[PDB]
Amino acid sequence: GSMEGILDFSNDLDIALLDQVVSTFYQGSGVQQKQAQEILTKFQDNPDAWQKADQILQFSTNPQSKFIALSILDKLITRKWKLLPNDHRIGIRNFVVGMIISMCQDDEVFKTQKNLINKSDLTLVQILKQEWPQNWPEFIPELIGSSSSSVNVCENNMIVLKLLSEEVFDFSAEQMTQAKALHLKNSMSKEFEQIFKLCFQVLEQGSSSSLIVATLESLLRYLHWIPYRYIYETNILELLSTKFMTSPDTRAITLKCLTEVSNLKIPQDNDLIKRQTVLFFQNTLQQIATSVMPVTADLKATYANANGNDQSFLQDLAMFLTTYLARNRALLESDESLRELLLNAHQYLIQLSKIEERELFKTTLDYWHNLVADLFYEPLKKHIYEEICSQLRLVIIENMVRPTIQLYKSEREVLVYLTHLNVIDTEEIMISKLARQIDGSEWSWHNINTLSWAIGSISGTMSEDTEKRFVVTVIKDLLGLCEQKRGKDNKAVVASDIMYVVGQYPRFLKAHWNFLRTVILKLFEFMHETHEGVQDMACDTFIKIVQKCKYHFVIQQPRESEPFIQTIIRDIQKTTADLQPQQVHTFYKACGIIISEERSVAERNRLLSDLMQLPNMAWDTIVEQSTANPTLLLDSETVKIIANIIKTNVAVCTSMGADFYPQLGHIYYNMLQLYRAVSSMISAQVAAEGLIATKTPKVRGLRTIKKEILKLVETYISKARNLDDVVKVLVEPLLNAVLEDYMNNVPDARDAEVLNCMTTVVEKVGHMIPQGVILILQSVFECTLDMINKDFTEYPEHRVEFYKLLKVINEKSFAAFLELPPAAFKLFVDAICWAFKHNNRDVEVNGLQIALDLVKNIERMGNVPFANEFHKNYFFIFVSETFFVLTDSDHKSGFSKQALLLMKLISLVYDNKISVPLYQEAEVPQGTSNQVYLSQYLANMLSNAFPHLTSEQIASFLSALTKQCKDLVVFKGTLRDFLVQIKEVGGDPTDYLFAE
Amino acid sequence: STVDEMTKKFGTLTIHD
Amino acid sequence: VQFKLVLVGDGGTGKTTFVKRHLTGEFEKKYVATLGVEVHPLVFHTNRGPIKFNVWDTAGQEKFGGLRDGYYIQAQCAIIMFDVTSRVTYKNVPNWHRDLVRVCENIPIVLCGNKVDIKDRKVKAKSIVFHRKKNLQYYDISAKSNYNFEKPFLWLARKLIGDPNLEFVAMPALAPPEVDPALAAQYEHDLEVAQTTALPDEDDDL
Amino acid sequence: IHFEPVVTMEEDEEVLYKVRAKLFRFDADAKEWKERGTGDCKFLKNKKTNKVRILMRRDKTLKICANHIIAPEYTLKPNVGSDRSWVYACTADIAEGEAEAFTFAIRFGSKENADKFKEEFEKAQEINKKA
Ligand SMILES: Nc1nc2c(ncn2[C@@H]2O[C@H](COP(=O)(O)OP(=O)(O)NP(=O)(O)O)[C@@H](O)[C@H]2O)c(=O)[nH]1
Ligand SMILES: [Cl-]
Ligand SMILES: [Mg+2]
Repeated sequence: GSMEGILDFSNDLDIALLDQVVSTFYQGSGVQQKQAQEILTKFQDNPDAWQKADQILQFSTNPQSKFIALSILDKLITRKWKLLPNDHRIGIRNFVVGMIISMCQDDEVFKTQKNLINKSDLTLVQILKQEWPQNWPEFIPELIGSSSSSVNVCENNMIVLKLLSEEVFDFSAEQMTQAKALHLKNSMSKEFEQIFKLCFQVLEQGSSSSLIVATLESLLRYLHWIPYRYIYETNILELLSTKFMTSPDTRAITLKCLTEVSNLKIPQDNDLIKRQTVLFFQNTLQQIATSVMPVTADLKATYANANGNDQSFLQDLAMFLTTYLARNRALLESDESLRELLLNAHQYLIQLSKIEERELFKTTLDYWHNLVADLFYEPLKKHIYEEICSQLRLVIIENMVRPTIQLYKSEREVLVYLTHLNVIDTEEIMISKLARQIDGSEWSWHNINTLSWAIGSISGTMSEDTEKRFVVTVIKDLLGLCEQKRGKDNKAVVASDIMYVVGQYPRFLKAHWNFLRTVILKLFEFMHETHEGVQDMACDTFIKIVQKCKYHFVIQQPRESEPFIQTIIRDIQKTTADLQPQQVHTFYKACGIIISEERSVAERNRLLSDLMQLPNMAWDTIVEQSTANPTLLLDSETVKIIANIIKTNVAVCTSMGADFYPQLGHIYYNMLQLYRAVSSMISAQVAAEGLIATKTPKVRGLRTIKKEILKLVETYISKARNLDDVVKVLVEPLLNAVLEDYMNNVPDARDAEVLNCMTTVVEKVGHMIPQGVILILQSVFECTLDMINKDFTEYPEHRVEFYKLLKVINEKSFAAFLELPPAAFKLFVDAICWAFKHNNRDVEVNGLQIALDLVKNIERMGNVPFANEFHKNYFFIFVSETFFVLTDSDHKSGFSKQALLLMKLISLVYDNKISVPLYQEAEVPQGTSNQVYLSQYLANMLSNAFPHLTSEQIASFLSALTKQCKDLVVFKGTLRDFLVQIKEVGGDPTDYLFAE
Repeated sequence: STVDEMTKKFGTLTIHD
Repeated sequence: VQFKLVLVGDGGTGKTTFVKRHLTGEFEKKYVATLGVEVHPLVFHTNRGPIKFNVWDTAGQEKFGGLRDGYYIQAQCAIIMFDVTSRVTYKNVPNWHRDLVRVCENIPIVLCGNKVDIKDRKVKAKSIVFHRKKNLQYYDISAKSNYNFEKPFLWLARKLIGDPNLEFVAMPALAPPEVDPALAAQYEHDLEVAQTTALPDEDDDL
Repeated sequence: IHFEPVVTMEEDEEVLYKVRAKLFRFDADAKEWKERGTGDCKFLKNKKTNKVRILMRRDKTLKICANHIIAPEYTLKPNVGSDRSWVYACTADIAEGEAEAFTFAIRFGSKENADKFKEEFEKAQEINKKA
């Protein structure tokens, strides 16, 4: 279109045209906006646009155009400043400084173009980072001087200094080299005495609110690093905690400053310092009570109303109080005259903790945890806080969340502490709360759920006798509450809360068998209830109680004729008749927990056989039927039956582990034959219908059978104790059933769960089956690698499981890679490096660990032909491939492990652990050390990959890096320094002497 | 006996009017 | 009544997917990096009337950054996004916040930890505290499962309108029209393809 | 004595059927299905005309992702990858304003709910045939 004219640099820049593009972008819409956007990005990215920046800044009337001009200048200053002729550098500085002065002198511009002035201030700071103080020693003196001639200039100078402090102390770690950061930190520290004087004078004298606020904003940044004497040996704390807490325009920033003061490095000896720390807290709290709101105010209501900046203020007040009191409350706990202050501050926190705001509640709760833990352990403290703690009990009980998971655990911990501190008070609050559920004054589904969670959360805190009375009272009252209510909906809610509380008090259940049996039988009744959620609740409570009370199901209880587990198995068909499949499996898993408590082998195996009677009979039947007619496996009903049988076995094996072997032996051979039959059917369907067959319900049901078979074998082998049987009985039939099927299926039909199953086998018994591991590699390695080496996205599960398998083979049976033919071992190396390049952490991490373990495996072989050829063939491949991901800015998540691998590789040469020349006889003179050749290779590699670096930069980087290859922390710092320098031109090569 | 009273009551727990 | 919203965060955190979900209801599974910025109007119906967000969906990858902080000018609200399965994206939250509030000095800002649907979470809930001192609202979200996906806009709407009781409400449902034998074969063709293209995510609950 | 005290467009329809579902639209130029919304799918019978439509809204935002007459010409057909979904052509849906034509797929939590939807869908087609 027409707007593209600004991209033609042969002609002069038409500013009026620039603004039509800029206005169209910022104020336009639709297609026009999108076009101007692409034009502006192209204009901005022109490496010569900076030359046209002073034109835009001088003659444009559009603030956005001048902003973009400064962004263009920013790119130049931060990346290519040092390549410029010195004249341009002086010129650029001059017309940035001059522009800032002019904008500050025009009051209309100063107040209406804040964004543009702030951008100019940051651009100035970028120049200071390049030039100051070595080429600009008068900046700070001249800044302080200019401040006196104009309130506007003085206010803006506070903005510049704020940004300078941020760039030097807050955001330098990853953006500057260590040496440059230290240089600028020292320079600011050298001249801060003058800076502080100006800042204090402004605060003590100034009357312009905007100037005061800017000065306080800069002070907030200083408090991150300045020595404490500037705060405690001046009168600044008085000003902050009194004057500036009264006016709302300075209140927010002042409170943030005082929060950071509460974190300064302060001597713990001086009693006058402690007095000053007490004093500014006293002053702040007094100003809050007189100028903002009294202690009694309803902060919950104020926050909910959301007037003005009330929400941010209450957030900041919570941060101030919690920060100060976590560090300094002991200062207030001994002196009688400070007791009211201590308790008023905690009362504000009580009121803040009633606010309905999740993230703010977590902030106050973190503090309460700190307090009640100290009251639990510290002598002679808990009595000070009795009234605070009593209120807190109610707050936490009334805001209990659903057992969100982290928040519940935090709430439980505080409430447990609070219960120990006063068990009587806790119990009375909870019983009262329950009364107000029964009398209806506070009744609701939410309120009864919350109270039940709180009651259940303190299990274990009371004596068993007190707990007995308490549990009986709560359950009686809850039982009456359920009878009282009408409608399934209300009764279901209460009945579920009853079961929740019961399941939280296993000590009670263990001591009262007759009650425990009644509970279980009631849960079995609820398993026939169709009301939404009841059956899930009944099964979840059942397995939860079993996990804790299993012993009382496996013994024969007094007055009973058999262990209750027998009774459960006798009626299992009736009990579960109405459950969905997932719920039946939970039931069987719970039975397996109990059965594994029986350590009589013959009794345990008998219980196991009886539990599995129904699935085993269903299994025997459709092993006969399925065999006589493989068509059945196309019947969705038979497929679903089979999958649920296997899922039942998985559930029981999950809880019984090693004890499951007799049941596995009952089905194992017929199960693997089924795996083959299913496999043939899947292949036949894909052949008859195409790859789309894998999406059909029929094939998905068939593949579920295969996946559950693999999961069952996985589950048992991962828990097996007799590994001789795993090797002699299980592995060979397994590999024969799964490996060829995987290799010879088309990619879209290969189950990634095969790889996962093989990983478990290798992990558990890999050391005992070296020929089996070779067979695994032969069947899955090349064909899986070909699935995943064309892009980083296809076959995501195979990708992850593939490198998990290679990793465990490399750990447990490294000899299998030694048997690979040279061509396949080369693919192995390619596969490892390919993993480096993934952004997917589930692949990149394993790729780097395999590489590290492989180098270690090679090193362990000593001076032998395979190790020597490995270094000759692959050492520099790994060095260069690791360097590539380290420096390409697209794998920052792997930096730590990339650095470790690189340091290991370099240390091999540094320690002469490689016995052959890494070079060829013709490359370098005879006798050249691998050390020298490594440095030459790396120097040449970096020169071609980063041609804008000087030879001196590269040599100094490599000298430091190799010297530091036994010091990972320092090694990583030098790598980070290199990553900074490659982003710019003219980096200082002495930076790499920082550690030395 | 207080546990036995409560247990008897628990045995009649029900969710339908 | 329209408000400019700037959406920032590391590349790959789900910013574009999140907006797309709100615009069309779809979940885009492919990662196609945003180049510079994409602007999309987004309207919500509330008990205070419609509210329109002009969403500036910016690029998180540095090599595609475009005008970078130039996009933030005159923004009235913002969402900072990171990925709870990638620690580096949370480590960079202070950097995005820094660049944002230097241009937009007092706007409501939501911090969003996306991808909570993924089991292997890497940025733990207890580690996420940056919003506290910066007065940002925080939400766990998932553009995939839609967990909390409306909360960022609901909170911003309440701040921008100044009404803490604002609620999303059901847009009016106009009566639909009623119902060309010349296109009976053109639609049966598009239908034959549609039937033979498997629906995605067949294991999801819906 | 007298004390003065302190000072959607679905309302006129009947709900024949309601079910949670996920709605898809087919993008024929990308050859892939795209989700349009998840929420309650309702068959709404107008009390004045006795005509039935499908009205579906997304959870939380409550934005309309389907609004069209259950025309008696439409035909539900299965999708190759699902036993709990139906594919059918729609020639006038006004969820996003201007009446467009779509190839929709709607999926349910179970084959059972999908079969019920089919039943109700065809019953509603009969309702609309008479009116
Ligand atoms: N599992 C999961 N994946 C998600 C979620 N949100 C987005 N993704 C995926 O993350 C990848 C990147 O999504 P995208 O929206 O492009 O991220 P972006 O922040 O816009 N990247 P850029 O800054 O380069 O434009 C996509 O593959 C997307 O499907 C989520 O909530 N859960
Ligand atoms: Cl036990
Ligand atoms: Mg994007």
